[PDB]
Formats: sequence, C-alpha cells, structure tokens
Amino acid sequence: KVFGRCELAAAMKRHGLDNYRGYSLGNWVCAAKFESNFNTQATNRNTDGSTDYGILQINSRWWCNDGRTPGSRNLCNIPCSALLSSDITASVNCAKKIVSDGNGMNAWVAWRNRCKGTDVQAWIRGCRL
Repeated sequence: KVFGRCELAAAMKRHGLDNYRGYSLGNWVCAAKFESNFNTQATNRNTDGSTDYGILQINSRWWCNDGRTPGSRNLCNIPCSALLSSDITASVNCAKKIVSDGNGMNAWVAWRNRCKGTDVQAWIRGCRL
C-alpha cells in the first residue's frame, strides 16, 4: 500500500508515534518519506547481505526474521514479511524498539541525513489530526 502523507501521519499518530521518545510526528513522516516513499512493500538489499523492510525500512540483521541473514537477530520477534502489510502495526511496534535502543532516530541514516534539524513540521502541514 502506498499511503498518503496525511493518511500516514494519522495512522502513525493512532499508533502512538507522535512524540514517542521525544520525536514529534513530522520526524516519523519525514523518515518514512525518504526510506520508502510511503510504500509499505518497499524492500532494499544491504551490502552486508541483510535486507530493509517496509515503510520505515527496518533491517533483518537485528530486528526481523527473513531466514536469509546469517548471524542476525530478530529482536522484534516478527517475520520481515510482517513489515510489508497495509497494516502498519508491526512496523510501528518495531520502530518503538529501535528508537529506544540508545541512538534515538539516528538509527535511521536517512533521518539523520535528510530530516534531522530540518523544519519537520512541514510534513504534517494541512493534515486533519
């Protein structure tokens, strides 16, 4: 599913992301934008052989099981498949764990490179929230 910008902001809010660990809603929407372009079925192979999954491009080395990343973990205790459904619950629950891991949203390289210190509130302008 390819979400609308405000449609994603709303689902993210309903799922408790707005200000989770101090990150306002605009940060999460900005990160989703640059990670997947709001497409839940986005996947991307990393050099080390792990794979990134779904709206927030959550990785198979630490966070999910795809059965094809030697030496990896599944700390969110889900199949990586679950990160590609229309339903974002699994992705949100798994992002909550990642963002709590010590580095805040720096765990997402595109957030640090493209959202950090920008006017992230732009990403929720004109949304019914």
